[PDB]
This record gives sequence, C-alpha cells and structure tokens, in this order.
Amino acid sequence: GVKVRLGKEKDVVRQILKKKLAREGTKNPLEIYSAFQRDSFKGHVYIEARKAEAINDALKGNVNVFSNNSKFLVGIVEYKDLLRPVKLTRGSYVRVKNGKFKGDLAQVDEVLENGLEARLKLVPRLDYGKDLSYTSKFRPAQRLFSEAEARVHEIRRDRDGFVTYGGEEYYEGFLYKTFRLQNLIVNSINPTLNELSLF
Amino acid sequence: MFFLKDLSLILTLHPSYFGPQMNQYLREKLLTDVEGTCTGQFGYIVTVLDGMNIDVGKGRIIPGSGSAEFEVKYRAVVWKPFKGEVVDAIVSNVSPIGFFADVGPLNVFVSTRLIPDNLVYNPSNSPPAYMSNDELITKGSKVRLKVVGTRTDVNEIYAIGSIKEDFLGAI
Amino acid sequence: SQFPYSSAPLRSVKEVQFGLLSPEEIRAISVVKIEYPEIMDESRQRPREGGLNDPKLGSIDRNFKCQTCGEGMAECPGHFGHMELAKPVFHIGFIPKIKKVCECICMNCGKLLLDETNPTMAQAIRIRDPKKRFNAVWQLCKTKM
Amino acid sequence: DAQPERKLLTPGEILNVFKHISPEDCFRLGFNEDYARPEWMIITVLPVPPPQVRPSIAMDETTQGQDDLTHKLSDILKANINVQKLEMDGSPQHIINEVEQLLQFHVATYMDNDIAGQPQALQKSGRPVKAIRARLKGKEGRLRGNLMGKRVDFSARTVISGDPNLELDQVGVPISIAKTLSYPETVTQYNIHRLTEYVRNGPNEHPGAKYVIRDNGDRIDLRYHKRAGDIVLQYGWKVERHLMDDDPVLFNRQPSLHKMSMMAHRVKVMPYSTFRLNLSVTSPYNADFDGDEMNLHVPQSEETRAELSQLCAVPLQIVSPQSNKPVMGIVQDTLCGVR
Amino acid sequence: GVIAAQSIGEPATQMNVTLGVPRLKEILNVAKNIK
Amino acid sequence: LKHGTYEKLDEDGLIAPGVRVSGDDIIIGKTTPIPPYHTKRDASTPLRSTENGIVDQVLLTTNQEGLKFVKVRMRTTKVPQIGDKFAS
Amino acid sequence: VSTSTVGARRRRAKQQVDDEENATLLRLGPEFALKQYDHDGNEHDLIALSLSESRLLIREALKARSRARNGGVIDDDELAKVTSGAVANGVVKKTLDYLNTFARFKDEETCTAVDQLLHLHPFEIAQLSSLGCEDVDEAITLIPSLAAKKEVNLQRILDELNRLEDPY
Amino acid sequence: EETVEILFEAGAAAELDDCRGVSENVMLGQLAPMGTGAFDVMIDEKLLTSLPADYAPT
Amino acid sequence: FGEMERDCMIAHGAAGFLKERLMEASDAFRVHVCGICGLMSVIANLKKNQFECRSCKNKTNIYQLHIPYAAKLLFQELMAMNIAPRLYTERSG
Amino acid sequence: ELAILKEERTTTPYLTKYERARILGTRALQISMNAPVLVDIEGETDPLQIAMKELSQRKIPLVIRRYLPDGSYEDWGCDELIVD
DNA sequence: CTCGTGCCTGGTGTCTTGAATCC
RNA sequence: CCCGGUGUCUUGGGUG
DNA sequence: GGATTACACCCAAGACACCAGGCACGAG
Ligand SMILES: [Mg+2]
Ligand SMILES: [Zn+2]
Ligand SMILES: [Zn+2]
Ligand SMILES: [Zn+2]
Repeated sequence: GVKVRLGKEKDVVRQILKKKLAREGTKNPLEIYSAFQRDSFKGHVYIEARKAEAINDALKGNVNVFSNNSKFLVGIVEYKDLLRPVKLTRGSYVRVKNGKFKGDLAQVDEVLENGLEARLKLVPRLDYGKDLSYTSKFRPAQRLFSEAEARVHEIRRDRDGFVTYGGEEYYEGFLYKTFRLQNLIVNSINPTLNELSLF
Repeated sequence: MFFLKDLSLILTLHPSYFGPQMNQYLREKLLTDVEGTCTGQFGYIVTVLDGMNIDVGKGRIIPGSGSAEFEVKYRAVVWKPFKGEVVDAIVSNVSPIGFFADVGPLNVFVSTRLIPDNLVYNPSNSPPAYMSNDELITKGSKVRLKVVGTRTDVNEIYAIGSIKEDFLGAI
Repeated sequence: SQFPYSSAPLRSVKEVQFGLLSPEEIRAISVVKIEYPEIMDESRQRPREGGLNDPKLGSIDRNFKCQTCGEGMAECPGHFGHMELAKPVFHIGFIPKIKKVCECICMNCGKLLLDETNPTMAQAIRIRDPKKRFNAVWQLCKTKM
Repeated sequence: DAQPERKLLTPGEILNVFKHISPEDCFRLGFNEDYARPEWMIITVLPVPPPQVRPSIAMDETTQGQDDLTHKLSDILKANINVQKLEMDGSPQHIINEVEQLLQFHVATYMDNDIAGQPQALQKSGRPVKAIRARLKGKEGRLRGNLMGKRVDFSARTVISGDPNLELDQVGVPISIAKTLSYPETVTQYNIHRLTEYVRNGPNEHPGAKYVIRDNGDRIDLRYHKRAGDIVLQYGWKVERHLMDDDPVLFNRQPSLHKMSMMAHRVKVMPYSTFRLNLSVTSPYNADFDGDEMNLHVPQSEETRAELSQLCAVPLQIVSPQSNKPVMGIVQDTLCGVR
Repeated sequence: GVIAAQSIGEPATQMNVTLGVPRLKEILNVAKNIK
Repeated sequence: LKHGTYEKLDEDGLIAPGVRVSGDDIIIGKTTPIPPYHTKRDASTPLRSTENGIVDQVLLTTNQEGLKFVKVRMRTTKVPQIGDKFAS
Repeated sequence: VSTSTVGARRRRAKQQVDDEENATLLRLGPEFALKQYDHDGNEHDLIALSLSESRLLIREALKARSRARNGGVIDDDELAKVTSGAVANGVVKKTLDYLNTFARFKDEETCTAVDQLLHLHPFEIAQLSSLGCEDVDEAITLIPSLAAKKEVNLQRILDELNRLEDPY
Repeated sequence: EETVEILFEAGAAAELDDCRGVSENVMLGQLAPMGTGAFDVMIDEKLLTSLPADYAPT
Repeated sequence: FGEMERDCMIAHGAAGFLKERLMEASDAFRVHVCGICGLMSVIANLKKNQFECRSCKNKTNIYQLHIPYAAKLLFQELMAMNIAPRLYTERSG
Repeated sequence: ELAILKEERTTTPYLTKYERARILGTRALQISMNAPVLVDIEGETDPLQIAMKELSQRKIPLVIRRYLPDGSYEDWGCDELIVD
C-alpha cells in the first residue's frame, strides 16, 4: 500500500498504467503487475509486484504521492479483503438524496427495466401555482396533493384518483416520480418522530 | 415505631421581628412549621418535647441581607414505621382489592394475593365484614399485620402490609 | 432577590474537592446519548432529537422552555449529554503521568515493585504529601528493571 | 545483547491492566479510590457540554456560524462513526492504524491544541482552533479575564478637571452622569414623603428616580409609566433614585499602583462634562489634567456605603503607611503663592 | 501582606555595583549567579 | 423592530438632507426576509447613540454587483467647552 | 429542610446493603444508629419508646403546654384541640385515639411498674413491650431477634405483663 | 501562572482546597475572611430584653 | 474592574464592598448542588417544586448556592474535560 | 466547646476600625428594613446617622464573634467594647 | 421535438515546498 | 396586552 | 524543548475553495 493525496487515488492508478504500458518490452520495464485503489480506503493505492524497488520505480516523479518513504506491506491473508466488491425492493422505504425532496422518506413503488432508475411515492411539497408568473432551501411544506384545491386554484385527470398537475403525477394524494437509484439512500435509514407519526 | 429524636431547624428571621419577645415568637414559629409534618428520613414528627423552654442559641446575621439565622436545636417525639415490624391496626376501608388499616397518622394497603383464601369479603352481611368462625373483622377490630415494604415520595410515607403469614390476622 | 424563591436551604461553599469523573458517573448525570453529527434534520428547524443541539441539553432561545427543568433560558443552567466512544483513547493532559505509572507497576498484573521490607522504601511510604510520596516511590522503583 | 521488539502500547491494552490494580496499591501510588481512580485517566465516554458553553453567533442578520467546539465535536462524532463500521470489516491492521489514531487526534486537540512537536488543528479559515485549554489561559481567558477581574455595572468615566473651591473629599459629578447612575434606597417611615417627590419628578427632571422595586422583584420602568401619579409606596419597597449630594462613591485612576489609587469621595452635582477634583488630591492619584481619565463606582447597598465612609474616605488616607508621612500637601499655584 | 507588596513596588516604578531594577530583579528571582 | 423612531424616513427608505437627527433614530431602513405572511426582519442602521446633527447629503448609487448602495453623511458643529484639549 | 446531629455522609469506596430498614435484621438506617449524639456532642443510647411510655410523655407534654398557654390553669378528644391548624389537629387526634385502643397500661402506676421490670440491645427490649404475647412459643416466631440473643425466662416477662394487664 | 497544568495535576491527585485564602473566596463570590469579613455578627438576645413590652414580636 | 483594583480593596480591608461589586453588581447566578456528590447535577423544576439528583437518588439533601456565572461556566468547561469539581458546603476535617 | 468563657477572654478590648465599620453598616441596614430603633430620633433621619447615634450612646444590640486562628472564638458584645 | 453546452448550488475539503535569556 | 434585543475572531494607529 | 515581556480606553477595516449535479438556453 502507498499513501497518496486525497482524491488523487484514481489519477495515480492511471499514471501507473501509462508508465507500465510505455515501458513494456524495453530494457527497463516497470516490474509491477497491477495497481488499484478502493473508494472505501481513502488516500491509499495498492501496487502488485515482486520487489520493493519496483514500487519506488512506479511512483517516481508522481506529484500526487507523498515523498516520505511510506509504503507498507500487505499480508497474503489480507489480499482478498482488498478486492471485495460489496435491496431497494418494491414497497420498501428509502430517503431521497437530491432536489426539493432531499431528506424525505419515500416508498419505492417501481424500478426501471434498464435498472437505471425507479419510481417513488412521496408526500408532495406544492403551492398550486400560487405565485407563478424551486430549491431545497426555499421549498414548500409537505402535504398530500388535493385535487379539488388544484381544481379551484389552478390539472388533468387521467384515471381513478390519478391526476397530472404541472406535469407531475399524483395518485391518491402522493407524487409518483422517477429518481436515479444513485440518488436514493437504501441503508441505515432512521425514521424520524414525524415519520412515525405519519406512516 | 416511636422514637425520641434530637433535631434542629434553620430559621431565618426578618429584622422587623427583632423585639424583646423574639425567642417566644421563634418557639411558636418552630411548632407551627414542624408539628404534624412528615419526612422520609425520620417519619412523622408527632410532638416536640419541652417546647416553651427550647434554647435557640445566637442568631447569625446574613451578610448583605440583614436577616438573621437561628439554629433551633430541639427534641421531639417522632413516629416512623419500618419494614419487618409487626403491628396492630384499625381497618378504615374494605374493598375487592384488599383491606385498610389506619395505624395512627397513616393507613397501610394490604393486597388480595397476600390475604388467605378463607377470609372472604361478604357485602351482604350487615354490617359488612369478613366473617370467619369465632372471629370478628369489622371496623375497629384488632388485626395483626407485618410491614413488608416502605415507599417514600418525600411528602408522605406509604407502607404495604401482608396478613398471609403465621399468627397474623384478627385476634 | 432577583432570584425567585426556592425552598432549598441557602449555604456557602466551604470546600472544593477536585477529581475525575468516572465513566459510570458521566452516564448518570447525562440526559441524552449523542450519535448524529447532523445538527439540523430536514432543515425545517425544530432541533432534531439526538442532534448536537438536542433540546434536552437546554435552551439558548427566549421562546423555547427547557424540556428537562421547565425553567426559562435565564435560570436554566444547561444539562450535559454523553458521547460513547467506540474505542478508548488517551486524555491528552494525563499522558506524562500515565507514562510514570507504567514504570512503577507490573505490565501484566499491576503490582508495586517494592515492599516495606526495603528499608529506604519503607521510609518513603511515610511521606505525608501524596505527590512527594508518589515521586519518592517512583525514584526507587525506576531502577528496578 | 538481544534483539528487542518494541510494540505499540494501545490505550485499550493499558485500560485493562489498570482495572486490575488493587485498592491497596492504588493508595500507595498517591491516587484515591473514591475521587481519582487511575483508570479514569483513559477516556471511554465524552461528556457533551450544553449549548451555554458554545453559543451560536449571528455574523450578518440571519446567517449564523457555530462555535469552534461545535465544529470540533462534529469532527469527533463523524470520526466515531467510521470506527464503528471499520472495526467490523476491512480492518487488516494498517487500515485501523490510521482511523483510530485520527480519533485520538481530534479528542486531543479538542481539549488542548498547543501540543508540542506536532502541527495544530486548523479551521478552514486557516487560523488555529480555539481549544478548551486555550480558553482558560492568558490575559483574556476565563481566569484572568472574567474571574480575577471583570467588567462591572454602575461605573462611569470622563476627563478630569481641577477645582480649588471644592472640599478635599468632594468630587464634582456631571449632571448627565448623575442621572444615569442610581442608588436603591429602601423606603421607610422617615423618608416616604421625601421619596414620593422624586417619583413625581420622574427620570428626566433632577432630583428624580428611575425605578420602583417591589418585594417580589418586579421593576416599574418610570420612562413608560403614564400613570406615575397613581403610585403609592409601601414600606420595604425600593426606589432607585438619582445620585445626589453627600452620597459616597469610590473614585479610581488607573493604573492602581497602591491603595490610595482608590479613595471614597462625596459627590457634588455640577454642570459641564468633567469630573472635578480638589487640587490637593492630584498627587496620590498621580493625576494631572492633560487628558487623564478617571473611573467612578457607585456602591449599591446600605452596607457598602458605610464601609466606604468609615474605611476608605479621603481624610483617613492623608498619612500613608508606606513611609509614615503624608502623601497630600499644598501643591502648585497655592504652594508658590503661599511662599 | 498586600500593603507590603505595594509599599515596595511603587518606589521601584519611579527609579561599580548593580543597582535599581536589575539588582532588585536578582533578589526576588534568587539567581544563583548574580551579575 | 428597533426601539427608535422611524418617522424621519421618506418612502424610498432614505432620510432626506436637512433633517436634524438624534441618537438611535433610524436613518436607513432595510429589511431581510425570514426563510420558511409576516416574513421580514429589520436590518436598519441607527445613528450612533452619543451623536446628533443634521443630515447633509445622501448618495444613492449601485455597487460592482449591481445592488443598491447608499451613503449618508451627517454634519454637526463642535463648540469648545470645559474638558476639550488644546496644545501649542 | 430540617436536619440532625448526624453530618456529612461522605461517599465511600465500598457500598453498603445493611442500610435498608429491616427490624428483623436490626437495620435502622444512618439516623437511628445504636449510639447517637445529642445537641452537645455527648454520647447517648438510641431512644426507642414502647406504647406505654409514649402515651404518658405525649399527653403530659400537651397538657403542660396547654396549661402554659393558659398562664397556668384526661379525655383524648379534648387534649388534641391544643394544636394549631386542621392538619396538626388530625395527626395528633388520630395518634392518641390509636394509642387509646392499644395501650394496655393506661396509667403511670402500672407503667412505672412495667418501666422498672424492663429497666441486650436497646431495640429488642422495646419490641418485647410493644407486642403482647402469651407464651415463649409466640414470642420467638413473630420476632426472631429473641432467639439469637438466647435469653432465658420469657415466662416471667409475659406473666407479669398479663397479670398487670387489667380486664376488659 | 501555569494555570491549566495546576488544575490537571490537582485532579489527578484529588487535592482538597479548604477555602481559607482570599483569592478562593473572591472568585467564588463569597465574603472573604479579611477586614470587615474577619468575624461574624450575632444578635444580642440578652440586650433586647431590656426594651419595653409593646415592642414585642407576636 | 481589573486585577489591580481588586488588590486595592483588599488593602483597604473592604471585604464587603469587594464581594458586592463582583456579584450583585455584575453576573450573580444561583445554582443547585447535591449534598452527597457535590456536583451541579440537580434538575430543579421550581413550579412543580421537585428536585432530584438522579445519580445519588437524592431528593432531600440539596443546597442552593450564589456563585458568579463565569464560575459556573468555568466548572462546566472543567467537567467537559473530565475534571470533577465537587462543591461541598461543610468541612469534613 | 469552641466557645471561650467570659473570664478568660484575651483579645483586645478596643473596637477595631474593621469591627466598627461592619457594625455601623449592619445596624444601618437593619434600620432601613424597619427594625425597632433604640434611641430617640430627632432631626437626623438618614439610616447611617441613626446607627452612628446609637453607637455613641453604647446602645447597639449586637455581639462580635471574633474568630481566632484555630477556629475557637470569643463573643464580645458591642455594649462592652470600648470605642475611642 | 431532442441533444449540446453554460450557470447556480451544495457537499465536501487540504499541502509544490518555503526575537532573546532566565530555570 | 403586557415583556422586548444582536454579534464573534484578528490587524494598524493613538491616548495616559 | 518551554516560560515571559505592567494595567485601562477609543478609532477603522476583513471574514471559505473545488468538483459533481440539475436546470435553462440555443441550435439542428
Ligand atoms: Mg497625564
Ligand atoms: Zn434546563
Ligand atoms: Zn504481573
Ligand atoms: Zn448527587
């Protein structure tokens, strides 16, 4: 393992590959086999070789590497634990990570075929067009969609209990909106006092 | 369970009370504040001994406020019950959840699972009581119970009894 | 006089006893366990429970009464929490004294390396001042290797 | 000679060893079984101080930044969560060695950020974090700045001028200062008629009064009381009246090098904006009138008025114990002229 | 005590052997090697 | 709101030249909205408590960022009196 | 509020479980230790009072104070009106009436006879007088303190108590 | 001087401060045992009894 | 009121005046302490008139003190560094 | 116990300047809270003045408890201490 | 109608090496 | 319809 | 390596960078 500047781990892995490929077949090949960097392990690149001198060779001149002779040996019994790769079932709850709904609890109603996105059921934050001629810091308080309020103040019926209002879909008072899976938190979610009162 | 206890009370006196009968005022003041009151540490303070002759000592003047502080040392009759102590009593109430027995100042509650099965609550009798053969269980009946637990809420002390054990009950 | 009346007896301080707070005692006086570094919850105010600003720790706002003592912000002293550490760490202030204790005791069972049988050491335990006694002991046991 | 293997003595390792120390050896080590038990020098649970200690401040309007301790406790709390997850998985010694040391670091600089031999913890702004140790030391810290000395109410300050036609123990006090300072005089049978006159005059006419304090503590602010004529005073109440003739006040000119830098003078209310001193007291204060300022302090109770007049008053101070001789005499013009 | 402290310090604030403030400093500090 | 008088401000939020002002009077009225009617918070500037005089001139312009920008100059006259300093 | 001669009660390293009040185990708590001290610092045995002693003292104290309130001028309902306040009226009346229906020796002649008879831990000596018993078998069951003391002759005690005991 | 070091060392050796110094009482805001505070003032109950009876507390 | 001012009042022997200046005329504060453990850990609801030090399970042996606010602050900062400053109101000996 | 008997009192029989100042202030304070005054009040109605008048006639009803270094003490009444 | 491209905002964050003398 | 308050950390120049 | 350079008052002028994401605008 080698200590590198935080955020520069992928760059160092890249740079090592360029050096390896450029020196292949020459009289001075870079005698490393592989190098990698795990996100979970901030500021540390791992380099595979037979001699320590090759590690120094791989990193020579690299501006992202700390000059102190800090290269540490990994035990064979710890190799596999370096390359470990690692829910969201329908009807389960996730927390939204982006937009006016950031931080809100939502039910994962549907999942996109390609697998890229999904569809979440969430308590809307609407104004019924009241001041039209949004951000997470200047958003509106959460409340179920009221179609008669929309009818009165500002609306397309689609189905039983389903309305499209300002180009978003509301079914039985809930917004159904697609979010990237990478924009939703599925792990260690702690329901709040307010969420226990509601759901 | 009665004891004699040597107690003391810190009394603060406003300067407008600094007259020739100061001590007599304090003696009345001590009695009004202490007699009949209960504490978990000592029990009920029943009566103070030798009230009209209590030596109050000298009063310390509080710096910055002018008021005077007396430490009135005194001797009183105190009454605290104890867990384990077997005592007699006079029943105050009878209910489906047990019986009541005023032991002087307070009353102790004995629950139904600690009452023997042969003592049966009889509402139809006139007057109501528990009527066993050759026994009397009416208001004012001497009964012998044992205090098995004392709980104090710093205002009054509540004790729970039991009559299940040997030789306890009516006599 | 600017203080509302309280029945508790007024006294002055006669002695200050210094010492350390045991782990058990810290939990006994604490009114809440602290786990989450996010101050705000969903940014809709109303201090989320368990936050560094959990309202059980106290009020610094004129319109919210303390949920522990019921008093206004002027009277309310504030109440401590506690934060459990996953692993025990050193107190930075006490390291040089910790270091001194290691050379005095056995690093397996923890017993003082000298006894009253040693004549000079028997004189050193008589020293009345705790600091000087501890130093006198360590001055002897230092060479005991 | 043999090859030695120095391993690191972790806090956890030392912690278990300390709990097995016997009570008899605990005493012999100068520790104390009830108050300073030696395993309590290792930290396992951190006390979280209430918001009083680390209040929030509003830089500009609504915007508010947090105290240095609040930010630093967030860092310890974040770092604590990462030990939770790291101990359980992906901990092949080296990984733990960087996370755990960082928790030790944050807990250390939270208490003391002047650790010798290593870089200080820094705020984003670049300046060092204000640790608890730095809160207590130095001229502005809790002890030298708020406990051995502190700012006080009922004080005043202005430029001084001399006046030969004042008695030795008098001080001329500007009217504007005399209407801001006050003394809480208790209402009795002998002064109740006198004190009602002050109440009618109100806060803006001298001689007047600013508050009436009941025995419960509620103050009546006489600036806003439109029915001031309907107040009847009860014995035992307090009236905070204006500063008036013969009241004793403590007068003081920095730097106080010796005890006659603080003497009690009798107040004489006068027009203009300077403090007036009789010319023969300039010497003990080492005062002159080239721009010097001096401080005035008003005692706030019956007990301290008597202490001022019977211990600190200016005639009692004429002879000083420093050299068993006077420290005041006839000076300047009057001394030139008397020859 | 305090009277003694002020009585000695005040003259010092207005003031071939060493004299004056440098000599006074040697005394209070109890220097082992005086000048 | 501040405790002083707001009655010397004109409708543009600015006081006009020629008006005498005393301490704690508001001379520039400005508000800031409160985040989530009755939505704003006062951010006005009062005259320094120890001063008085006459408003002399009021500059109104915009700054480099394009928002509105004001300066209010106040003049008074200081007359020598007991306590004032002089030197040859 | 009200405090006693006992002071400080500073914390100790070893806790204690013999504080809980148990009359069977002679645990009367920190205030009712065997050796007390009065308001001058003098040593003194704990003062536990039987029902017969207590009836005389309380009644005497109330009528001497009542006479003192009258400048120097029998029934329980009359003696309880000396107190001040309905709260005080209640506790005092209930205590006399309770003692009125359970004090065997209701006069000072018999009481002094019982006093001399009884005058070995001081608490047990007071317990034996309060709880009436017939035989030795009845005393060591309801009160196990006597068995530990291994004290001979409980008959004489009981026989004299029952003989002095007036009919009813 | 050595403000924080004194207090850490005082904790680790369980020091008892008997509060007899001037500085102790000043910083705790209590009347210091010096000058006007070097003694207590008591009320002379014996002297008050020479007053007439209509001055008496009820 | 600086350190040098403090010394002058000691020299005058005006102990009463010095106490008042630094308390009643400034930052006087009332705290509650537990008579057993000596800490400022008392939870005091004054309208309900109920007090409890939870650690000692003590609702009876409780005292109030008048101390400077800046001293109260000091003790809470010391508690935050694991130092226990125990305030007792009587001399054990 | 700590109290020293009247015949064996050893401290100075003159009122010190510190004892005088405390007595005058304390008595003044009590008068302003409407304590019974023991002398005739003529024209001089200030609280401090009345207290100073009582002192001059040896009529202040207070006792000084003078603590000695070991903690023992001698009680002296202000009626018996000589005032210069 | 649909894709390429610039601006605002929030979570996150650290490092190319470059005053003097008492105990 | 009472009550009603707003800033923290540094730099530079003065005053005595 | 650390420890310190008497005490008090007033004036004016400055406060957080970098990258990923969405949203709005322009062109084919
Ligand atoms: Mg000058
Ligand atoms: Zn609170
Ligand atoms: Zn061992
Ligand atoms: Zn406690």
